[PDB]
Amino acid sequence: ALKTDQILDKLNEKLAQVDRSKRSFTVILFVHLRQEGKVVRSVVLDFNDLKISEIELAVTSTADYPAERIDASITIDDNDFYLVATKETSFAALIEQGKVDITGNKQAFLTLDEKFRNK
Ligand SMILES: CCCCCCCCCCCCCCCC(=O)O
Repeated sequence: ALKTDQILDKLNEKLAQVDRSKRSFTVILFVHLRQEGKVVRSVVLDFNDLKISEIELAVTSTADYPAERIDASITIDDNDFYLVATKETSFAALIEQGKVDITGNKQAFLTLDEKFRNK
């Protein structure tokens, strides 16, 4: 039971609205969601297939997403992910505040900030 569960439907709605004909932002981002300091759920934001999917807890890579495929990963509090997803804060703001850990290409999350703004 994550706070993030409350916004997944709306995110899926936005994904469904994305134009399929001209794809340009196609990163794979791993998201490790924390509660009380521990990772309790992991999901992939797959901008190639335009889907969010739950993956094995805290895993580094999977059959579908081997290491060489993953563009970036973030470890982030459940509530903070919810705040970004509801446009109340941004990944850049969380980085400024030292609230998240990012590996791989950090600019993928900053570009996601920009692309999510008007969606
Ligand atoms: C902050 C979490 C957001 C999770 C992503 C779900 C919201 C959908 C936003 C779609 C933005 C990506 C648009 C890509 C279009 C393109 O390929 O040019």
